[PDB]
Amino acid sequence: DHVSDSFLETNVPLLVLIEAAKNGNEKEVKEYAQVFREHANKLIEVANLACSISNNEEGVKLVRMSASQLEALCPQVINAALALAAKPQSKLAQENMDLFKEQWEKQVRVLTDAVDDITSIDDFLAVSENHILEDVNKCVIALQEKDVDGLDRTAGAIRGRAARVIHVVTSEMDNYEPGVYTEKVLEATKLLSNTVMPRFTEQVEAAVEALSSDMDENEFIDASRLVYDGIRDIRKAVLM
Repeated sequence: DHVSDSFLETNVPLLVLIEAAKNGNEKEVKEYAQVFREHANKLIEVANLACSISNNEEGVKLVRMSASQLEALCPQVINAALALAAKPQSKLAQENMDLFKEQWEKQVRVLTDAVDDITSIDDFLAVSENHILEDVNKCVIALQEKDVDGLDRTAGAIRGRAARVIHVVTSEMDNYEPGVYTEKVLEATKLLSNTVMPRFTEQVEAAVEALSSDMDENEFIDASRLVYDGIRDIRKAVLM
């Protein structure tokens, strides 16, 4: 491997590219467009290596796709810049730039987390901690905005990732010689699957119950935060 999120996640070349084009600096635009591209290719090559050594079928598919969409978008982004550099004034040109910027940053993020999910268990558990806590914050928020859809989909994304964590780690422990280490990891996963997730789902269904009908907000927040704690406990246990 030998790569950091720092390299994978950066949109710096993009941002800087957009800055040039923003002020008709045709010179640097062609300079930055080249760094952008070079960065994207390396990102795609790194992603390619991650796959070869990986056994995860679905995990690789995700990386492949995410990597493809980056190839397709790249040219579109550079060109969209040249369209702005030539007409920094063109309101149309500006909009396209940002829209492309969003599309690009979302895929770069998808790619980072995807590559990380197949790099190693700690990486996978680290990504799992971020998505979970972020999904938890969204849930809490969706609940407060009585956004049943948000709550429902977000709580679903949480259950899916936690179930994925539970399977990947329990499965992982199967490769080790049973001991204090492994038993402590399994204790932590069973805590999540047998006690914490159920109560969480219990909270969600009830929240989606009231809302779509004629509750304790702090209860939900506690139940949800607990899902994050069980994930962190699993990760820590696995780091022993």
